[PDB]
Amino acid sequence: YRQTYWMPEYTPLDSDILACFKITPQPGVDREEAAAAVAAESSTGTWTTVWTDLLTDMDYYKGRAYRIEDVPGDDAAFYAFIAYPIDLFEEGSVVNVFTSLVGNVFGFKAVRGLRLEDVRFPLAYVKTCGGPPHGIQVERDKMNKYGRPLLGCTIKPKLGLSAKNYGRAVYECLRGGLDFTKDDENINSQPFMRWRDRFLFVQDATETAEAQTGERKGHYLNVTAPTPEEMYKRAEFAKEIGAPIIMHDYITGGFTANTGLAKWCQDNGVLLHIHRAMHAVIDRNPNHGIHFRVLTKILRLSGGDHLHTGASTLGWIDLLRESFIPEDRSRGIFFDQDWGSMPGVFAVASGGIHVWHMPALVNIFGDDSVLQFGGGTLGHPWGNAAGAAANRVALEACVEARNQGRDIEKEGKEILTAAAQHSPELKIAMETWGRDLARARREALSQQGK
Amino acid sequence: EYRQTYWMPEYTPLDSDILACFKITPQPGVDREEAAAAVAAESSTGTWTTVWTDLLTDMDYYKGRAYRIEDVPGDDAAFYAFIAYPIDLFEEGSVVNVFTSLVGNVFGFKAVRGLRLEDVRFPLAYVKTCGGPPHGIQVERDKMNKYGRPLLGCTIKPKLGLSAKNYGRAVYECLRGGLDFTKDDENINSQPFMRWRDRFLFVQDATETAEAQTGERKGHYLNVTAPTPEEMYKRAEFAKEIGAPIIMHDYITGGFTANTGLAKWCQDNGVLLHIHRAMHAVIDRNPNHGIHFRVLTKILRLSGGDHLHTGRASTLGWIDLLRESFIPEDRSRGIFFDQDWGSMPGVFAVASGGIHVWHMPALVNIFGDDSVLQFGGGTLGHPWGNAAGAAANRVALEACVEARNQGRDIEKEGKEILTAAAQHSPELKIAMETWGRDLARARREALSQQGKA
Amino acid sequence: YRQTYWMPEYTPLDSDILACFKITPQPGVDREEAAAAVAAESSTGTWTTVWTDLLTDMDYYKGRAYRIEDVPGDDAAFYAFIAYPIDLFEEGSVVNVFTSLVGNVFGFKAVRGLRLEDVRFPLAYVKTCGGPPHGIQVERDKMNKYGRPLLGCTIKPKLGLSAKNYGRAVYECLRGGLDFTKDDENINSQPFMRWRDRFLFVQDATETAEAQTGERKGHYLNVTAPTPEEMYKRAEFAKEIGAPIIMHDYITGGFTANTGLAKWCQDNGVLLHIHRAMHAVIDRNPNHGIHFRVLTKILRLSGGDHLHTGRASTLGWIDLLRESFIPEDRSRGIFFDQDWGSMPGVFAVASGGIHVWHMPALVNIFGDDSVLQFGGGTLGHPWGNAAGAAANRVALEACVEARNQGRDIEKEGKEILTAAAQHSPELKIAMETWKESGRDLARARREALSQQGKA
Amino acid sequence: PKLGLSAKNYGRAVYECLRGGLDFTKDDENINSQPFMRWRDRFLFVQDATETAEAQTGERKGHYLNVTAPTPEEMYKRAEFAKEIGAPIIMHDYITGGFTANTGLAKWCQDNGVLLHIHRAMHAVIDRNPNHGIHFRVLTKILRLSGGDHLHTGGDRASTLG
Amino acid sequence: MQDYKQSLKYETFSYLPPMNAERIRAQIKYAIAQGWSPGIEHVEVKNSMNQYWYMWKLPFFGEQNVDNVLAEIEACRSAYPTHQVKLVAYDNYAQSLGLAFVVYR
Repeated sequence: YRQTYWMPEYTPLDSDILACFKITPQPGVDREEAAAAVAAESSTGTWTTVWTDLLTDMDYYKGRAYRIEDVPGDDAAFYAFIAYPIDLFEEGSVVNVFTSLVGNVFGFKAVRGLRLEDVRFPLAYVKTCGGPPHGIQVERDKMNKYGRPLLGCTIKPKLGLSAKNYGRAVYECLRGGLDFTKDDENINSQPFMRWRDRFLFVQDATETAEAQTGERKGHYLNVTAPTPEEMYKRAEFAKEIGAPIIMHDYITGGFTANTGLAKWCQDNGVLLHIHRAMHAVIDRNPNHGIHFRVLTKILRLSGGDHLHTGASTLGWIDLLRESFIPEDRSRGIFFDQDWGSMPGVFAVASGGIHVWHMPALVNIFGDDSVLQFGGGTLGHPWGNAAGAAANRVALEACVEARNQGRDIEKEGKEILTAAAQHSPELKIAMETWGRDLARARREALSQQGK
Repeated sequence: EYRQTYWMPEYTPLDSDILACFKITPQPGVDREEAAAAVAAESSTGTWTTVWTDLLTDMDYYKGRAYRIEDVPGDDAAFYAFIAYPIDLFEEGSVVNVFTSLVGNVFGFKAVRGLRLEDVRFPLAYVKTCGGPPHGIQVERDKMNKYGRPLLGCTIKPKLGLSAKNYGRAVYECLRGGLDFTKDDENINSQPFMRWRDRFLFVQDATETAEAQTGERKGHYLNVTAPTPEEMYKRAEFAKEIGAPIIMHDYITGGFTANTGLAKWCQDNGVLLHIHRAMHAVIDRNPNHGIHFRVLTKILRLSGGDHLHTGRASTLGWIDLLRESFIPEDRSRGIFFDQDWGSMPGVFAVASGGIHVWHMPALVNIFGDDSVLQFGGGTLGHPWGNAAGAAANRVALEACVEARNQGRDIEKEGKEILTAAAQHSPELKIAMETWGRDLARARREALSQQGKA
Repeated sequence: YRQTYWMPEYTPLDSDILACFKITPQPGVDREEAAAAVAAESSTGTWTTVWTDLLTDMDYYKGRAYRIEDVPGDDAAFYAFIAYPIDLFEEGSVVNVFTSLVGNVFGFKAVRGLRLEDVRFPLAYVKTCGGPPHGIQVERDKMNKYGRPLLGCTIKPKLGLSAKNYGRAVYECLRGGLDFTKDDENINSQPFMRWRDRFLFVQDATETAEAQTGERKGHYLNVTAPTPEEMYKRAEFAKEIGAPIIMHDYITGGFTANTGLAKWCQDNGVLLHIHRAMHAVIDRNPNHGIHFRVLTKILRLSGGDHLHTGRASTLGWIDLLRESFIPEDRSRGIFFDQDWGSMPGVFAVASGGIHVWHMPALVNIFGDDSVLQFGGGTLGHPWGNAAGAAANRVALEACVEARNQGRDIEKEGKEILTAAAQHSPELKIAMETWKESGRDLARARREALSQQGKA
Repeated sequence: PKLGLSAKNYGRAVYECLRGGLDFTKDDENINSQPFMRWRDRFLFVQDATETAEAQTGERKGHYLNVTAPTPEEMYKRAEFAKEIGAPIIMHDYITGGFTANTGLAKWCQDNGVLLHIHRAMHAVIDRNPNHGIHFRVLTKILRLSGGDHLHTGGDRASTLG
Repeated sequence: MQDYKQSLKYETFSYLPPMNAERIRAQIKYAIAQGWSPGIEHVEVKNSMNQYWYMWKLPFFGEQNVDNVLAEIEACRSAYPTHQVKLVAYDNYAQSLGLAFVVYR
């Protein structure tokens, strides 16, 4: 392997895809044979040479291991940096780039563990992908929502609710002050709630709550389906009935399906909320799998307008949202990632948060985020509308504080208690439970280029 | 806390229930009943909380519930939770929804160190809702006119850099040599150096030319894996438009939605569907955290394919899962539930990956007739060309099958059989120098005379 | 026939389709051999075993008689119980199941009479069929109607009425208090009232009465048609114009058409009212033909949202139509457990010469999840269709308010109706005009299986 | 600016213009579907601007939405969406888009009641040198036959009036 | 339990008590400090869901005097006392509004 595939003097081209693999080799392997093996197994599949290879330019069509680094800690693991000429891949196909990097090497017997940490998508390849159907800024304009994170509520129980009872919980949430409610990942078209009936009553709920609040309202109607035809049919019905946003399970429904849904959403002006169902099967083992920041770049190319994003955390949020993200090893960002004009994707926070988390969530995620309260909304003692108002008051007072200059996370309890003197719903609720870097680069480049 | 609602050791599963077996490695503080219960809740009704909306529903029917706990032989850190799910929790005919429901949330549960889905029991009433293989083994054999032996394939290398016409030339040489199939690699889609439509024209040209010169049906797994469903289907239609018998898909990297749709399209159009399991090792290698390949095997059979790559004990476990009509429980092979497929057809097991003439006796002895044997370098690497390597492998496969049919022990007698055939075959001789169903049939007989008894 | 098709030790598998045939044998044939013949004639129909049979697995691919019982109070007839493996049939095709069971054997000369009494559709086969497009609970939610049986009128005369006059009767009925009016089963598209004109004026009537009452109205527009293309064209026009409900004659139009129409109704959100015209040709003779409870099951699988249900047997097939699980009960002609699972249930429809004086017995026999369709009992009111509709609607509610209060509404019938007329002049005039647990079992079993599973 | 305005900020300028008293606003000949303002977003917010200014003035309003596009599929897709949302007039660069696209677009526009504003982008590459090229009055006749409801026409006065 | 009281809303800060002159001021100070250009808009109450409000004057580009904005807000509220009045802060890098909110409902 090392003869052909370890190329330490190779400086990558701006058009190459680059991959950073954290290799954990067996005790008797030299780091360069392992790095050259991973370059070869993720590009040409072999070490040998048969007569058909000599019909081709073997020097151009191969991945190159071009640098090896230590891992702070695990002295039994090293980072292997690999370059792939842009021509190994079909344009506009996260499916083909993804297949090529991870479709084969991860069974390699010669390593104890393989972990794909990051992938440098060159700007020449980004420009071939459809990207977000709309992206953060177009979505704020469509929904007419500026100055705060958006608020959402995943409806529960995921199971056993009729369409109409389901619509009831949606209506009571949206009228309370939440921007969005959300179908669960597992809600597709089950016997207790067929999709067509759910879509109708949810849309009823959405228009009734919108007319009673004068704020635009959304609900992520989940179109994840058994086949592309069913997926598209469901997306078409949401458009026919006026629904402004739909949802897809991009990993379990799949990249081919999702890339297609994203492009249909842009063709049809339908916002697209993305769920990362099953990411943890893949991204949780720090020694074997694919890191969620790779999964995050895949989705932005493929297409999403929202994405659930759970140090590392704030790295992949930048990757999801900003125009340029500089290399930052302290955040596991191993390469500069340039996105150009490809719009960024709303970062979605979820999982067991309530009013007490509000000051931190506004602090950490910033304005261009969606904050999704499951039980934090429904579990309010006075019902869904009261808990939506509580969450909306808390969010808005944490934002007014931040704007006023205060350390919202330290003055958290104080900010909240003061605004609860104007909102019973909030007070009872308390009792129950990157950009500047990207723009600095644009200005600098506008003045003198390189 | 989950234990009270989701731990039901008194529950006996209905025959219509989906069952799962998780290998749970709990954190040091958590005891087994509570881990099993959390897993069951986080993969069905994803909470311990009772909010008012739950009281609108029958919380007792609409939940997964853990019903049995077991030790893991030789691992005290881990244990098995067996969990039952009412058939009503899932969209019918949608492995996308059963997959999402089972594995789309629970794997991030912080109170567990490692979670691994070992097996899933699909009830007959849910199997009958899924399309299954577009043809399956026996129908494909009829269409292709091949009986009494494993099928033979070769994957074209290099995977990168070949023009459409150069590629078809390696295909032609292989096929005319006696191989039944050739194969696009998983990464072969539509890259700048070989656009997909050009590849399809020249491969099909090679397929027709080799079929004319041999008198045996030929095919080449044309890869329709694509960025979008629209591109996938367009590529599939063109392969039918030109007369190709078989196409190919990367069901995991393209996705379960696209693949179910492709299988449906294939069955509606008479095109065989060869399935590649790319990415699977990301998921099924680590024995403490992920999804075992035998689960990935069952989802493919239900989603639809006519061939699946299958790669000791577990390996032939999931082969039986892939091909046979009924597979009884067997923990010696990692089969944790009886799996009844009914009349849903079996899928060819495909063996590939660094194999040559010398592996033939073991391959025939292990996979049997209803398998495809894929040779990478083992055909391209022959020193007289592709045609001769194809012939060498074809002769060595046939000699093993004739030897097996005759009562010989083809593994114990591997060298002798191949040598005795080497004498009538210069291609094989120099190539030698360079390098279960009984059970399902028994149960069907018994259930025919006695029924339920 | 006997040695291969009589299997008294076979126990049916849960995947099996089961049939119960009442056989009246010819004088000189034994019961064993006649059961085995009915099983063979309704599955393999072999009169001579030939070489192609030996190419197949003959033990699997055959119906089999597995039990025989006496017919209580009839020594000349007996019950033959037959199992068919699920593989004998095309999935999701009542057409294929029907044809297989009843397409050949009723002409068996060696029997004096043959009557198919019941069919056990196993869950694993139920899951392959589309079922009702909506079902009782979805429909109630779509129409925003709860706590009382629904009320309909069938427009008469069936013949001679222009599209506009026909809409006039519809308008007068709907505005007085009925939820539904109905096309007769013969009303398709005849010269005196072309269907497109009928649909337009009925929809106009529907909308006008709906605006004047504030309750959702509907009218079962009959799309029974010469051809599937005409059937689907008529259904599409009802959706185009806003109509919530359509009607099909599923027997006379036929199962292939009906199954496709139910699929289309679910895909388009149109409710589907099913008329059982022709059934008495098939199901009236107790010795020869197909019992209506089979035809009930076929319709639930094929698809419908209402079904006309027209004593002990009657209450039995209503359960089969509406409930999620129905236990065996020979006293109500139910010969096998029938599990429907999550497949929704269907509104039962009562029609045929009923007026206000039947209302207590109707609310009491049928309960809430039913439609009470008044033919002449609404139109015949000496004050018109609106007053007749209001009278029926007052009588319906007062019987519901009585029953919710605990009263024996059927015994105290003439009293509840009389206290009601003291506020509705329309109900009073109508009273001088004309003279004179299935749910709980299903719930008990779902809860039982929910806590214990197999027990 | 022809560059860098989002769809919504673009619509704001259109709205403020239209309500002022102008009958039409206009995409620039270079405005097609650039990354800072995708065409669908632009059409929606322009049409919103158009209707809002029309309702506030009681005078019919238009905005030449520019359907110039890389292929005739894209051109026709964008034209239909303009009719679909109610826009009364669109716009095409007949010379740089080309006479085949334009004659086809003119025919579509007559079949669909949509007015067609024509931009003579690039004419001066062709019609400026008085000793080599094609005089603009030729391009003027071509456009009329090809089809347009408006054409940009301005020189030495005599020829211009001509 | 207390019963939630439904009423119309107007997006950011409208679930908070109205703003005097001091709390408005801190919002204009935030915006100017973020590099955003403040602007003022107004529209009849029944049209507040319109995407395009009437613009008061032009955006205050490069403007760094909070009191200059505050006064123009007052000046707009005087010109249209029945109209709603909104404060927006144009962000030129993102082509978005860094902030918007109604000051008089």
